[PDB]
Amino acid sequence: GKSHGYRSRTRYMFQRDFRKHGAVHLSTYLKVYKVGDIVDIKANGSIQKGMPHKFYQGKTGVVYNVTKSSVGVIINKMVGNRYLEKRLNLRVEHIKHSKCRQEFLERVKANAAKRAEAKAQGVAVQLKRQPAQPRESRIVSTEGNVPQTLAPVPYETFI
Amino acid sequence: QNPMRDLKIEKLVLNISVGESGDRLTRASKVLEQLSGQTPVQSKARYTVRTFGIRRNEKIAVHVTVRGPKAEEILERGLKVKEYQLRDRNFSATGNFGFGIDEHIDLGIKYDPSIGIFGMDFYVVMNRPGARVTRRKRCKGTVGNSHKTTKEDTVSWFKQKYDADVLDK
Amino acid sequence: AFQKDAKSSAYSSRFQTPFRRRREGKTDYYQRKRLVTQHKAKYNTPKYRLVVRFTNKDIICQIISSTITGDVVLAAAYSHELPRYGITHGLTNWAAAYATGLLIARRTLQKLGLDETYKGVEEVEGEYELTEAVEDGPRPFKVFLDIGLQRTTTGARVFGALKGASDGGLYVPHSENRFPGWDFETEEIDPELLRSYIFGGHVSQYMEELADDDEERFSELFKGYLADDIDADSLEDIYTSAHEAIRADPAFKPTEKKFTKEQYAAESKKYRQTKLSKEERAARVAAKIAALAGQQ
Amino acid sequence: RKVLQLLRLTRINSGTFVKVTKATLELLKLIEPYVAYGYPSYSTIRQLVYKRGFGKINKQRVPLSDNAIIEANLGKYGILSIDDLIHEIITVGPHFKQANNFLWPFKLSNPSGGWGVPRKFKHFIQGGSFGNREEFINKLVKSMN
Amino acid sequence: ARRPARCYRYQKNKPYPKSRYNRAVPDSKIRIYDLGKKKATVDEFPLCVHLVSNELEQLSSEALEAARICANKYMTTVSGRDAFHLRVRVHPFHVLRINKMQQGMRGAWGKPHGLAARVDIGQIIFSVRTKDSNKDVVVEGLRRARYKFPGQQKIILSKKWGFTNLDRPEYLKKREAGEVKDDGAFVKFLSKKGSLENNIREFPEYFAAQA
RNA sequence: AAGCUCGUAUCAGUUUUAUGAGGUAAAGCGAAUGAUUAGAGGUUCCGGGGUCGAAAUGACCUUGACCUAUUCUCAAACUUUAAAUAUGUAAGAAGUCCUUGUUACUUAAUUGAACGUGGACAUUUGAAUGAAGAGCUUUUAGUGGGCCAUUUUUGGUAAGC
RNA sequence: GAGAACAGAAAUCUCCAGUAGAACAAAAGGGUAAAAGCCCCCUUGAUUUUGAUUUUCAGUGUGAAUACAAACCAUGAAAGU
RNA sequence: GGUUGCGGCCAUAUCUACCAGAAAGCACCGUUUCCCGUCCGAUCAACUGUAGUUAAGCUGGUAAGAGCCUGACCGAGUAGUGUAGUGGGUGACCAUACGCGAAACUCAGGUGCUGCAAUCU
Ligand SMILES: [Mg+2]
Ligand SMILES: [Mg+2]
Ligand SMILES: [Mg+2]
Ligand SMILES: [Mg+2]
Ligand SMILES: [Mg+2]
Ligand SMILES: [Mg+2]
Ligand SMILES: [Mg+2]
Ligand SMILES: [Mg+2]
Ligand SMILES: [Mg+2]
Ligand SMILES: [Mg+2]
Ligand SMILES: [Mg+2]
Ligand SMILES: [Mg+2]
Ligand SMILES: [Mg+2]
Ligand SMILES: [Mg+2]
Ligand SMILES: [Mg+2]
Ligand SMILES: [Mg+2]
Ligand SMILES: [Mg+2]
Ligand SMILES: [Mg+2]
Ligand SMILES: [Mg+2]
Ligand SMILES: [Mg+2]
Ligand SMILES: [Mg+2]
Ligand SMILES: [Mg+2]
Ligand SMILES: [Mg+2]
Ligand SMILES: [Mg+2]
Ligand SMILES: [Mg+2]
Ligand SMILES: [Mg+2]
Ligand SMILES: [Mg+2]
Ligand SMILES: [Mg+2]
Ligand SMILES: [Mg+2]
Ligand SMILES: [Mg+2]
Ligand SMILES: [Mg+2]
Ligand SMILES: [Mg+2]
Repeated sequence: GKSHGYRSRTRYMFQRDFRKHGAVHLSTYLKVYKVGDIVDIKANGSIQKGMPHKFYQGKTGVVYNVTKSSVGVIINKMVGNRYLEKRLNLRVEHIKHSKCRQEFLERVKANAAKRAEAKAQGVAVQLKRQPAQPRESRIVSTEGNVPQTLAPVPYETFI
Repeated sequence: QNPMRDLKIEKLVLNISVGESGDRLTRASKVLEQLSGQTPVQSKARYTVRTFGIRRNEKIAVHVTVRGPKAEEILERGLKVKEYQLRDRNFSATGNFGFGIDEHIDLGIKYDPSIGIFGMDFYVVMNRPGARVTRRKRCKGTVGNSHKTTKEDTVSWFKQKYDADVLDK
Repeated sequence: AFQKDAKSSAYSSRFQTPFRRRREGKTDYYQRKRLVTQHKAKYNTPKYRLVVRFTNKDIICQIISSTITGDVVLAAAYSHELPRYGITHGLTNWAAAYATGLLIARRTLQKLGLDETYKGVEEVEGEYELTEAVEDGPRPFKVFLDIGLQRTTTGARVFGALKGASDGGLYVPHSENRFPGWDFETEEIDPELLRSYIFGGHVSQYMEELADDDEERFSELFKGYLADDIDADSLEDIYTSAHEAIRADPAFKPTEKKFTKEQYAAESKKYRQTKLSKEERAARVAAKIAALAGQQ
Repeated sequence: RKVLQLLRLTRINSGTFVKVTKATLELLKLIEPYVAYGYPSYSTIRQLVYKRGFGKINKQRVPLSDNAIIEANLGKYGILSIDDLIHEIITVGPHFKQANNFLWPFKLSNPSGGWGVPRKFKHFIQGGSFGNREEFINKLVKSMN
Repeated sequence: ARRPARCYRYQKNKPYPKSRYNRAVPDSKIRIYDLGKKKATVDEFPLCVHLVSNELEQLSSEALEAARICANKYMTTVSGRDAFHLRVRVHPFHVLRINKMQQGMRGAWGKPHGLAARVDIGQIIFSVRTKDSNKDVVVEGLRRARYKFPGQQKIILSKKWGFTNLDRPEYLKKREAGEVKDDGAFVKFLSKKGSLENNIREFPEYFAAQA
């Protein structure tokens, strides 16, 4: 018949990365977490206690509780037509902090400066992010740079 | 050069392979006790042969390592028997050497028909000072080439003190 | 290596080196994992280690935190700091281990406020005990033995350090059964013998049991003692007055230097070879194919 | 389908203006085989706005036809004339969004010439109508408007 | 009792090769792949002419052997059993199944029926080297093999020196100079990498930079 | 269907930027595993044959195995690398920053954790586009035989299977 | 790989190499090298209380698992488990 | 700069063959009364720091070295792929349109960075 165990299909998901087997480096543990931090989920195959289910691999939630060897993470999983709130008790080896937020944090604190450094000046700020604007004009010289004129080649074989 | 890159004997390990266990073994054991002083060690079969008449884990034989002073004693006293002439074969390319003698009597020791007579595999392992490193726990490293006991550097040491003969090609 | 050993290109390629502090045979990480790591809801609270090493003679006692950038020594006292208080001979012995432990205990605790409170045992018949928390006010300093690779045997000197760090007012959790005079065939301690080993009453009785059965050997080793006229007996005060000398001032005095860092800097780059630029390396090869090839 | 909905192109031959950046240039990417478009002239922006140009006021498609309608609604952003609008369109203003959102999507009839091609749903380059035909979009529009 | 080839021409199914899963599979009709003077030296045959496919299809093992045979048979008896080196650069590794025949059409999974080789488009099937003085005698060989095969495939003169990677002159350069040295029936080349030691041990003939 | 609480409001089968996850396609095989053609060079006190031999831990042929550097060809249940499409999260007022209270948890320690009091900076307040709005509750129908097309794809020689 | 009486392809003793090519009941795939493997040592946490969580999911049950709380314990010098 | 105790990243750190290393530190190294462990004080425990040694460990340098790390309009805008057509072809398959875009190869450059504490011509 069919077969549908907790870690089935996790061939290459729960593996180890090339020449990267062994005892998990000692920083992994030295990392500190608080209720609120955003965390990414990557299950360490070597670390079987307090693993996550495969579904949460590559998923990313918020620490809701901190314990001895673990963090409680919540995740909005969506069944049917709606999202539920799942709670994950992972070990501090299956979780790393998320640089999805660094962008933001780095942008507020940098937005602090531009803001202050222009109030005590003359307002004039503009600090929302604009997208990619089409290029303004330009003039290109041919000096040193005369155009080498190409045509398409004919059919060679050379097997 | 050449300071304390001498050449002691690491240890000397006699061994009596006995196609059985029982009286026959304890005797071979006893033999190696009185010969060595140290109470000897027994060895179980590694699997089952049936054409060597053995079963796995049977306590098949005995042996004993001895190092330092008392070694060379029993080295000479058995090198006596081998009339200080061996074979080019006898020397491991990694530096050590050994030989076999029938009759443990040929090297002191009475007879006693309650003990019988046995053979010995005499095996001599050399090494140099600073043998340590590759056997201590902390910073267990490996000794550099210009120090690794070699066949040549061992026949040479042997050819000398003992003034014995090499033999063969 | 022999031609029929020899490492394949494939082998070296698909190989994964251990760490480095393990390739060097220096660090048991499996222990480190379990020394270093903190209750994840105790947050940035440092977990500290009483590091006890033995050089080939000279005892090392470092108190150390951990930091993902690199472990942080709060405090460090070495047995070769034991002139100042009163030891010049035997500093790899159990009792210079006890001394360092005490020196380590008293010197930190000092630079940590709990100097006057938490004095540990001053009397020392070495009964089994642990520096207990005080009635209202600061819990003691707590710190764990980092025994390293040292092999845990009942009586080793690595634990002497511990008994002396415990005596000098540190909470360093421990059971008794590795202190000399721990009875095998009964869970039971004879402190008459530990109080011995603390004051070197095994070295003494070795200085005494040779002063009449072999004066050849006694001279070779135990030399330095003669050179200062200290026969046995007086060695028990030597450590007792060492003890005192330490508890009174352990404030650490460094070395005077003589020649600066930059000075040492010079006279070391002397005996240090340097790498070679590719231009150089080119010529060497080129010179080598002029040579090795063209038929002399 | 969503992207057509977002660019407010909910029925055929109806058309809008789009300010060009990565985040829309990519939108246009997604819907090449369904729209035709390009760079509008001054000429036809005027005529789009003048003839079939309407403004959305409490939903309710209000046909422009008097400058009071515009000031009433875009006046807060500058813009107080039907040509002030056009300016704020054709030049891309500091208020293109509010400007452009204001005008109801244009409702152009079928090309009065014919699409010129024999089958519509190929790329311009491939002799079809869809995809970016650059300034060749003015001859189209002007004949649908 | 062999099923007509038209049954498997196209690659309708993913690679089904003999494995620890397969196991029951039979022996390939084409078991030999180098005919003629294969023991010969690179210099001994500069000309190379390929049989090359124009279709993404499958080639029956039996079709291979029977085609290899035809075009070895000809080439020899005409130019001489040592006047060419005929290599087959295609291996039947793909097991075909069949549904032999109470039961109906349930549990249809077949048992192995024959091998076939999976060819791409532009992929060489045959490669033959001689001297540029057999050309017709070769080419005519491949043209007669052509028939033993399904799908359009076409003959091609190799811009290269025989079975080597190196085109006619650029080969010569490396040999009329110093870098080439014989080996078996192929060749090794002077690497500019690695131990300067054995690099001059072997290829002593280099290192003078003349003839 | 009934509505209900609210309203610029929070909304999105879309983009953008930032930051994860993934082993398919390709690719690889003089990289591991497993297949597979061909020579060449080595190695046996030693797999077997033969010449000289009284034998040899003897020499010489011989064919095999292995070792060396090469060589043609492959994998749904191999893989170092590794896309495209798809996919998790983040883009502020529930935000950031200063001061300094609560506790029985927690620290060597008013240390730290969590919850706070008092203060500081408004809409370029933190991308795009769109929004005939947004959120919420209750109750009940029909349905629970499906079929087709492009692309992915399993079985079958195939099928309007 | 190289060495030692009988000892032979296969018995036992020694050294060198050895990224795991072994072993971990079982099917297979993950995982493991001062261990997760091999030997030794001491034991009963395979225990008591009742919640939460993950998978299958209706977000019912069952099975299986996970991280805490409250106890009583085992082991270790200890951190710990 | 060296070196040591403790480290973080865990080969730019590993493997192979050579060579060079003051000063200190490590180290090899001596002893067996004691706690301790062994078939064997080799390992482990203990004692001296004395009797001895740079030989090895350790550090560094060398090599058209193996491995590995990095880069490139090297290959290659190729293989693959998202999107489109009443495009070609009997098919098998293949061109074209708007986008995204590999690995191999090939060439060059590189061969540990560094945190705390103690020490050293
Ligand atoms: Mg299944
Ligand atoms: Mg490992
Ligand atoms: Mg908060
Ligand atoms: Mg378990
Ligand atoms: Mg190679
Ligand atoms: Mg341990
Ligand atoms: Mg619009
Ligand atoms: Mg008309
Ligand atoms: Mg007309
Ligand atoms: Mg028509
Ligand atoms: Mg159409
Ligand atoms: Mg009109
Ligand atoms: Mg099929
Ligand atoms: Mg079946
Ligand atoms: Mg044909
Ligand atoms: Mg992404
Ligand atoms: Mg898969
Ligand atoms: Mg493939
Ligand atoms: Mg590849
Ligand atoms: Mg998305
Ligand atoms: Mg039903
Ligand atoms: Mg129903
Ligand atoms: Mg029905
Ligand atoms: Mg034997
Ligand atoms: Mg065993
Ligand atoms: Mg049970
Ligand atoms: Mg089940
Ligand atoms: Mg020195
Ligand atoms: Mg030297
Ligand atoms: Mg060292
Ligand atoms: Mg080095
Ligand atoms: Mg290299």
